[PDB]
Amino acid sequence: ASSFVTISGTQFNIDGKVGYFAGTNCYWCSFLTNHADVDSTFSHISSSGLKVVRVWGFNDVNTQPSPGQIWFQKLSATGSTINTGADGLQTLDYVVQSAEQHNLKLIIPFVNNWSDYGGINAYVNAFGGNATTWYTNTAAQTQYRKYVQAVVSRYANSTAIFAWELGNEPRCNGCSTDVIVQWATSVSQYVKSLDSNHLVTLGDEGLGLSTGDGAYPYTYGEGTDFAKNVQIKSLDFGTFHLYPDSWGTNYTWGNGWIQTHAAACLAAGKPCVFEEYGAQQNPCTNEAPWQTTSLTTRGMGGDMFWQWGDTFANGAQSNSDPYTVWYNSSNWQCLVKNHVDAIN
Ligand SMILES: *[C@@H]1O[C@H](CO)[C@@H](O)[C@H](O)[C@H]1NC(C)=O
Ligand SMILES: *[C@@H]1O[C@H](CO)[C@@H](O)[C@H](O)[C@H]1NC(C)=O
Ligand SMILES: *[C@@H]1O[C@H](CO)[C@@H](O)[C@H](O)[C@H]1NC(C)=O
Ligand SMILES: *[C@@H]1O[C@H](CO)[C@@H](O)[C@H](O)[C@H]1NC(C)=O
Repeated sequence: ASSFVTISGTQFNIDGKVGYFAGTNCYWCSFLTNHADVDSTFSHISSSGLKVVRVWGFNDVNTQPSPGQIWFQKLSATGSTINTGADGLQTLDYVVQSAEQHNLKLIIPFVNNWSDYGGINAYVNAFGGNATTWYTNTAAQTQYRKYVQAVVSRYANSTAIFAWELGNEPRCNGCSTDVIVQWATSVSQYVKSLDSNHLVTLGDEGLGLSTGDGAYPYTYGEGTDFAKNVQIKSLDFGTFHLYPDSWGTNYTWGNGWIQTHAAACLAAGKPCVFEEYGAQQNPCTNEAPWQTTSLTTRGMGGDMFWQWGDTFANGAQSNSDPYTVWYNSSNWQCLVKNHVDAIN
C-alpha cells in the first residue's frame, strides 16, 4: 500500500505496516543536479531495507551563487527570493519524485541551526539581531514562514513525506527554554494549517532532560527542554541526536541517552525517532549497541544513522564526513544490513 505516514499507538504506520523502522540521513541528496545520482542512491537505500531518508529542505544564501550552483532561497533586507527554478526547488522536487518511485519516505527540515547551507546565520545577515533573537525577529520569521509555505505547498499531498521538521538541531544558546517552546508551538501550528496529512517534528538534538546523569547534553544551556518540547500538541513525535565525540562523553553513555529520551517520549504518549547518531572511532563496535538499545526500548519508533555515503555512475563520490557509512562497505554490512536483518 501507499498512503500517508501516520502514528498508530506508539509506533509509526508506513504504507499500512505498523512497526519499527530503520532509515538514514542524506542531507546532500537534495543538492544532486544529476537525476540519475538521486535514483541510484535511492535504489541502494531502498534495496538495503531502509524506509526513511532525512534530506535538507533548505539552501539559504545572502548572495546569488555562481550560475548553475544550487540555491533555494536568497535572504536579503531589501526583498528575498525563493528559487523555484531548475537550480532551485526543482532539485528537491525530483528527490520527492524519486522517493515516491522508490517507496521511500522523507524527513525534511526547513532551516539549519548551523551556518552550513546558510542557516539562521544567513537570516541574521539579512535581518539583523543575532542567533538567539532569530526566533523572535519579525522580519526573519516572516521570511522563514514564507519559505515554509513555499516548500510545504509543493508536497502537501504527496505520500512520500514522513514528516515536516521545524529545523535541523535548533538551539538558543543560553536562552530561557520558553523561547523555543513558544516558537515551536507557533510554527508547528502554522505547518498544520498548511497540511493536515503529515506529521510534524522539531528536529532538535534532545538536549535538556533531567533524568540523565548531569553531563552537559542533559543540562539546559542550549535553550531546549526535551520534555516540554515533546508535549507540544502540534508536534507528533520527538527527535534526538547523539554525538559523544563532539559532546565530551564516551560512547557507551549513548545507551542511557536513548533510554531516557525514549521514556520521555512515551511519557508524552508519542514515539521518539533516534534521528542522528555517529561515532568517529570504530563505528561498528561503538554504534551497534546503540542500534540494539533503540530497537529494544519501548517508546522508540525508529533510528536513522548519520550518514549515508554513495558514489555515482561517473565515478564521483558523494559529499562525506568522518561519520559517513559508504554503501556496500564493511560498515554498511555492520550498521545497515545487519541492523535491518535484526528488525525483520
Ligand atoms: C544577542 O542579542 C541579545 C539582545 O541584544 C543579547 O541580549 C545577547 O547577549 C546577544 N548574544 C550574544 C552572544 O551576543
Ligand atoms: C490535499 O490535502 C489537504 C489536506 O492537507 C486536503 O484538504 C485536500 O483536499 C487535498 N487535495 C486533494 C486534491 O485531494
Ligand atoms: C563511560 O561513562 C560512564 C559514565 O557516564 C561510566 O560509568 C563507564 O564506566 C564508562 N565506560 C567506558 C567504556 O568508558
Ligand atoms: C554492491 O555489492 C554487490 C556485491 O555484493 C555488487 O553486486 C553490486 O555491484 C554492488 N553495487 C555497487 C553500487 O557497487
